[PDB]
Amino acid sequence: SELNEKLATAWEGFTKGDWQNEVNVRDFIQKNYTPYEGDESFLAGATEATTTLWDKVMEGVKLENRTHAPVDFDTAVASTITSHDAGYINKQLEKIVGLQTEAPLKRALIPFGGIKMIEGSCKAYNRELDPMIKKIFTEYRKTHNQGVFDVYTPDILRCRKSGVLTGLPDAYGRGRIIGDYRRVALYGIDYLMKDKLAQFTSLQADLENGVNLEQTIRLREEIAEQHRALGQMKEMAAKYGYDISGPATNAQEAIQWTYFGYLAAVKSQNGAAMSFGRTSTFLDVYIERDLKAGKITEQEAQEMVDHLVMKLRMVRFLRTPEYDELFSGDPIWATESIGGMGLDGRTLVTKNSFRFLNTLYTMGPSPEPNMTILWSEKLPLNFKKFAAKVSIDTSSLQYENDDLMRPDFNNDDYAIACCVSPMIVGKQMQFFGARANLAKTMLYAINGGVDEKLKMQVGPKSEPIKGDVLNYDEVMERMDHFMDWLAKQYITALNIIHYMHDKYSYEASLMALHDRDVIRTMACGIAGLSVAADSLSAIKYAKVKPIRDEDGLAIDFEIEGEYPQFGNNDPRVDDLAVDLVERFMKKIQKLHTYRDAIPTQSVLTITSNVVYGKKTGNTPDGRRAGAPFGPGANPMHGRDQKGAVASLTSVAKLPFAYAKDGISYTFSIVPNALGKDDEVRKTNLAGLMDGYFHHEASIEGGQHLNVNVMNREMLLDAMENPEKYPQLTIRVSGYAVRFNSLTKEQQQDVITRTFTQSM
Amino acid sequence: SELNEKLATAWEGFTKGDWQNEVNVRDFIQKNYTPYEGDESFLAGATEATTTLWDKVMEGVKLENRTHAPVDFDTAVASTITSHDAGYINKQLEKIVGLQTEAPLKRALIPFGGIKMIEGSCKAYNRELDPMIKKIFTEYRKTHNQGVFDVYTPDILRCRKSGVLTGLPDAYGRGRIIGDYRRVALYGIDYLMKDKLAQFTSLQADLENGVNLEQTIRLREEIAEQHRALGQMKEMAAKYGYDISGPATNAQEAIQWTYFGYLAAVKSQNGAAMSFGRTSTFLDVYIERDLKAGKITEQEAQEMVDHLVMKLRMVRFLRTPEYDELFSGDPIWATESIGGMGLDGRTLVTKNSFRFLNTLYTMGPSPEPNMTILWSEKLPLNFKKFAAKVSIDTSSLQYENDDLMRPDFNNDDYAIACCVSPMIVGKQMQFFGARANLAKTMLYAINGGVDEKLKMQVGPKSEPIKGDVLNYDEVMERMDHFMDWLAKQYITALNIIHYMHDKYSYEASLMALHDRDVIRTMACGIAGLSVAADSLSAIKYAKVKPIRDEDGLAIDFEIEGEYPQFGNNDPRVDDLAVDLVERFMKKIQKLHTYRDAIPTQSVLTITSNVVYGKKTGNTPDGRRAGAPFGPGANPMHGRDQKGAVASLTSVAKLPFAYAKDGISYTFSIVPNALGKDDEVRKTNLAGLMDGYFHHEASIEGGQHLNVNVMNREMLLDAMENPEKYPQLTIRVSGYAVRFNSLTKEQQQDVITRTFTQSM
Ligand SMILES: CC(C)(COP(=O)(O)OP(=O)(O)OC[C@H]1O[C@@H](n2cnc3c(N)ncnc32)[C@H](O)[C@@H]1OP(=O)(O)O)[C@@H](O)C(=O)NCCC(=O)NCCS
Ligand SMILES: CC(C)(COP(=O)(O)OP(=O)(O)OC[C@H]1O[C@@H](n2cnc3c(N)ncnc32)[C@H](O)[C@@H]1OP(=O)(O)O)[C@@H](O)C(=O)NCCC(=O)NCCS
Ligand SMILES: OC[C@H](O)[C@@H](O)CO
Ligand SMILES: OC[C@H](O)[C@@H](O)CO
Ligand SMILES: OC[C@H](O)[C@@H](O)CO
Ligand SMILES: OC[C@H](O)[C@@H](O)CO
Ligand SMILES: [Mg+2]
Ligand SMILES: [Mg+2]
Ligand code: NA
Ligand code: NA
Ligand code: NA
Ligand code: NA
Ligand code: NA
Ligand code: NA
Ligand code: NA
Ligand code: NA
Ligand code: NA
Ligand code: NA
Ligand code: NA
Ligand code: NA
Ligand code: NA
Ligand code: NA
Repeated sequence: SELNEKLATAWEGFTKGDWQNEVNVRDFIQKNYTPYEGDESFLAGATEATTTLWDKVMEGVKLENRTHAPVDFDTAVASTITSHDAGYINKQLEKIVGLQTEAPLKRALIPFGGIKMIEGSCKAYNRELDPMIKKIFTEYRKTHNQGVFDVYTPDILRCRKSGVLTGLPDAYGRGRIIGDYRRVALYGIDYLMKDKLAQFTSLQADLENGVNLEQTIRLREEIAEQHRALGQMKEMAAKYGYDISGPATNAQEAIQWTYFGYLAAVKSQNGAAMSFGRTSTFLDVYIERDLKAGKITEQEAQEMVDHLVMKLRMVRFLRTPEYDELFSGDPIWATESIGGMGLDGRTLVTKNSFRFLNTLYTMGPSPEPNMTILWSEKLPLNFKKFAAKVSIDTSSLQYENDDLMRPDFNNDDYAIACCVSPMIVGKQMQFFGARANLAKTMLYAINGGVDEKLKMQVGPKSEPIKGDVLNYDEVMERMDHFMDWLAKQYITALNIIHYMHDKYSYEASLMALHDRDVIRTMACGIAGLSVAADSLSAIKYAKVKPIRDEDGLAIDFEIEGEYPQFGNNDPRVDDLAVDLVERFMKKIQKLHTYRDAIPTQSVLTITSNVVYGKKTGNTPDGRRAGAPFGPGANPMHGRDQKGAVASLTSVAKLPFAYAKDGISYTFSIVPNALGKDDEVRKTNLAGLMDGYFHHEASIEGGQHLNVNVMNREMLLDAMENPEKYPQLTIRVSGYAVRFNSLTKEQQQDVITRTFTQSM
Repeated sequence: SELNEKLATAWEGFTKGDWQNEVNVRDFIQKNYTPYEGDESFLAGATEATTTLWDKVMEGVKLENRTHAPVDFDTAVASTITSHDAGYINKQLEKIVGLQTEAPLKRALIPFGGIKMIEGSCKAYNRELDPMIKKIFTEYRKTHNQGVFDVYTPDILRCRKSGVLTGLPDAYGRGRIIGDYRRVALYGIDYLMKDKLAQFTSLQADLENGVNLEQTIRLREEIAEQHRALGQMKEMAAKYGYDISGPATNAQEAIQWTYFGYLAAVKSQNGAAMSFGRTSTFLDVYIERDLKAGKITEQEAQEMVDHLVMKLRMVRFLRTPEYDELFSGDPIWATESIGGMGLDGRTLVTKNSFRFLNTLYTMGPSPEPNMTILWSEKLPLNFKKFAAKVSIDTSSLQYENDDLMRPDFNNDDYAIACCVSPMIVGKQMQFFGARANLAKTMLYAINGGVDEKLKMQVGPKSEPIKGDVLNYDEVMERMDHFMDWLAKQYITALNIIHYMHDKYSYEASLMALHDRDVIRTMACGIAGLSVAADSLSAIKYAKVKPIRDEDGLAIDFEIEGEYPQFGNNDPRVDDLAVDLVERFMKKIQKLHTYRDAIPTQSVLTITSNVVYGKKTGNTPDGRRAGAPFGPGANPMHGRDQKGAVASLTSVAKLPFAYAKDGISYTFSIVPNALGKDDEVRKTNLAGLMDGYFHHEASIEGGQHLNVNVMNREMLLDAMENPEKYPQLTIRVSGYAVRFNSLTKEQQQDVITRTFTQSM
């Protein structure tokens, strides 16, 4: 109720409002950002410092890719916000500083999540774990991983082993949390700590009055931990020579302060996805002020952005080989949401929207940060074309439907976590649930719950379907039965996981940058959607004959006649896919969840398409045992054969209404199919996306689109001569990877996917 | 469903029943023990080994008493069930083995409960804490103490500071848990582990079905921890050369196995009271079998009992000087419940009941174990007289009302935790709550919530009582108001404490020896009952004039006229005390509690009578500022002046019905007042207790009685010449202490208490 000297100086010239009296970043942005409708002509190139710095770091990246292992990692230090000393690439050149450990790309040990995983990584990468670390996290501090395995059921373990429910967050950080790092820059740490003490105190009455007693005690302790984490953030920044007690006073500080908030997160937690948020336009407010004051030049502004983004290209976590199979390409998902439109109709695109995209030119293509364009048919044409140009040149961007999500939330300050999962910044988070194998679940329906590979009873004992010809109605009725069972086992596993993650690895530093009460969804994913839909289609429109072994188990199938396949705008099969999405959503919706997190669904797989595919036998659609499923909501490899419009249309039909956690689609088109020359390609790509994302009362539109503009021949050359493509980046599931960071098996998945040859 | 070879051999000759098919220790006792109605004539004396062993240990005890500090303690090892190597007094002589650390009386560090307390002890006793221990329990493993202080309210902190609610379990183990250690001997560890896996599995349906989701996950993890603790118990015993996977096969093993169960508890938890249970009669089953088989002699049987009891005299915990003021005399409360009657009318007194009492002769008087006689008017006269004789000779026993408690529980296998708090063994526990200052609460009523010493607003702001003469009705109405406030702050503090103790120091090894579902009570204690009652009496029957300072604060009082004081069988004041007990019980009964633990109350103080007394100013009864309150439910020092029958009658009036956690009374009578000679004293003491404990439909009877038979002159001699009384033991609050273990201030409290001079 009285802004001190620190706030005064930092906020000079800013338009006043609620944001000055309470934590309200959206209000600050709305009252202060400058919409930009111009083009990319104002952009500056890289400075010598930026190039010197990145070229050096790329040598570490090349090492990671050729060895498929970390450059280095700790074996005796438990990482915390303050554990490591300041680390640099070259202190004399960096404009934005901060590394997870004391050296670039050196990975930390984050033991609160589990000790067995660390032991696994040490063994896999030939390093010796310090016995003290093992002792502490086995006998003194229990871990998330052990808490989960102490409470799991034999049933869940069988599902994990058989490949029907595998890769859940029981052995790595859950992630899917985006603290509002912008708060550090806007308010400074002290202001945020005072606000947290007020939130803590606001719970005293309920505590004393016995209102939701356990929930109140839990939340009060969580807020105390958040407050403590904020204090540690100041100590961390001080190691780098910065005092962040007060708000950032200029562009360099706003960028640095925001990054420090994120740095505390990645020093303390190892969530699968550690997304950055929606920061580019927020940061433009500070950049614009300094530019107009003549304090910095445009090239200096681009340099600060380059150094921040460079640090986001350097986030690393020690993972096991098992994790590497589920989440390939050394992903981080430092996702940044760019542009979009405000509820008031103004565009939220700023010059900084262009500066972030420009990092793909100043420092070349890179898979991280995961730059995500919030697309609207109303975006400035200049921006639509520049983003299209950047996709054509680098294949490093993804696009999501702002015309769909902004109205769904009635909010213009939501960001994307990981790949396609939206959340209002600082007010919402997801309880990550990885994804379930829907394709194997169908086989279980046909085989009475017996696994086709292990020949073990995994699902409930049921009568296997008899006959020489499968009947759609019968198969679907049994499938519906096993989806009920799948939903219950899935939610039960997630209930245990998130109870334990809250208990043993509560993300204090990230939650410290959220409101007191955060909305939580229980995000359930489904893998193999197109395999399941196409399998039902073959059964329904063709004659599928089961090939059984001496036990009556259907281990293969023979199909007589053609059948419609997902991705060709044929309602006969597309309707089946839509139905599966709706059906599973309704089943998880009926189950009780931990902390009453609202169940949501995503059609997303990351590399579980390969992992589940390896553990799944021959399916009714004709897919061979061991073969990968499509990534996310994609049609199966090479089955979408009618062109871009047709496949984009099939995918857009999937209902975001029943998959609020997101629907991932990876679209790859050859340059000449997209257009005859550069200008036409930009226009055509922007046009294709406007059509795909088109939204009106009666048309939902697609939700997400990864865009690769490349010739398959070029990838083949890269597979043979990796040294020639050190920064080659490709979109693969709702995020990007450097092509060279993948294993050969994962590259084979990618190269055999659909390369669209026509509109 | 099929007893293996191990059970067969161990249970040969035992009468069969449910106990062989499920964990049911009571059933085993009922079907196998031998009631003993004879006298003490069969008792054997100490062996040379016993005397050699105890004489050596007493040198360590003398050292503890003269230095008022530990003989030694760990500074770099975090204690767990398996952390320490085997330790001995003299391995060649011990028949029952096991020590907490590697050396007799060396105290451990049990950090899960809090690190600041350990730092405090290191500083107080001039030892240096290993920096690694401090680091681990500050940054990696959060402690119970820090969890509590992170969630406390400013109000609770003010109450702690002012002395109205101080000494609660926020800085030491809560205790008040008695695992059924007899289970280890009866079933062996493997059987108990299989039973725990079955309990764990029985919760799967509720987990999957979303029934009380969080409670189910919590309990499943607790059972997993219990199972793990049982496994560790086997490793611990193996360090001593014993395989306890199977049930005990003879008397020595039954005693050893039972003790190992208890040893795991005191190696892993530092609860204020770590009581032993109700084991003497259970152990007699094994002793009797070996005696009849000619396997052991009576002297060998007494020797095994002596060595077990000797180990119970050696339990130690590292405490802070602050703890020492609240719980004086280096207490452990290794309470053992002896005798009693069964629901079927048979006495549960056995020859072993006599052997346990005999340890006070074989190894002399000792404050631990805290031997507690479950008294019944129907006990064999031979036992009544021997117990009376033991009290006359050693003042080391306490007595509790079996005719009251057995029918209340409708159970004959309940034990006493700490001093006077009953629980059905293996089925019930208490959430310890220490005690509240009822006397200071009365001053707050008179002073508008302002503390009479700190001159700070602690209670809610209220109008201080005006006038030159206090009026009972007005004072009582305000007091009732502040008791409401006291109850709410008290229960709120305990709710936080037990939520945090369950989270950060769950007593796995003790809970592993309980049924799946344990009944929990929230035990609230009240200190200063007689001060409050006498204050109301003075106000009601005399003329009490407040002496106020320049602020209107009543800092002293002048009383004109006599008034009845508690402890003289005068209903005018005794009724006031009864009312206060009922009144507070009804107020705590209305509040929500953590885990729905049933609120109960005890009139018990331990040394809080001295601590609260030091922090309480002059009271209306005439007590001077800083003076100690009476211990437990005792009349104030020297106010009970009408003889034993009169004071015993006043105390017996206090309603156990509203104080189910117990009512403590410390009775000290001079030898010649008790009787002219030994035989008459025994008869008279037994007679006094029969009268005090007399129970019928319309008469509840007293609940507890500490009995000291000594001349005050002897204590004065001991205060001057401590070297002359190395084993002198005295009952002081519901437990005993070696007189020399007390500080001078605590000795002054004891010596100025009432020494009854007549019947
Ligand atoms: C440090 C804290 C306890 C307040 O300290 P304070 O102003 O010095 O409080 P008090 O004056 O009441 O003293 C605390 C007492 O508890 C004792 N104590 C025991 N364990 C303790 C612990 N873990 N932390 C702090 N004090 C502790 C102190 O030594 C002191 O004893 P004393 O009165 O004999 O000297 C602070 O954690 C607090 O206010 N906690 C309440 C909950 C809270 O604010 N949580 C953070 C919300 S964002
Ligand atoms: C050890 C335990 C997991 C079962 O082990 P198991 O019979 O070998 O189980 P599975 O065959 O399903 O294998 C467990 C899998 O989880 C992995 N794992 C990851 N973290 C683990 C952890 N903390 N503990 C055990 N396994 C772990 C194992 O490496 C293995 O992976 P894999 O299939 O690729 O080899 C046991 O803790 C258990 O049954 N837990 C369920 C709950 C329970 O019984 N609690 C105790 C009740 S008293
Ligand atoms: O630890 C690095 C991973 O093993 C590699 O797959 C990253 O591309
Ligand atoms: O060894 C028992 C501990 O509680 C372990 O389970 C966690 O540290
Ligand atoms: O640590 C020992 C205690 O300080 C002493 O009071 C015991 O009598
Ligand atoms: O170890 C417990 C601490 O509070 C930790 O969570 C932050 O430093
Ligand atoms: Mg295993
Ligand atoms: Mg303090
Ligand atoms: Na390079
Ligand atoms: Na940290
Ligand atoms: Na809770
Ligand atoms: Na942490
Ligand atoms: Na729901
Ligand atoms: Na749609
Ligand atoms: Na088009
Ligand atoms: Na001695
Ligand atoms: Na232990
Ligand atoms: Na719970
Ligand atoms: Na423990
Ligand atoms: Na109640
Ligand atoms: Na009574
Ligand atoms: Na008598």
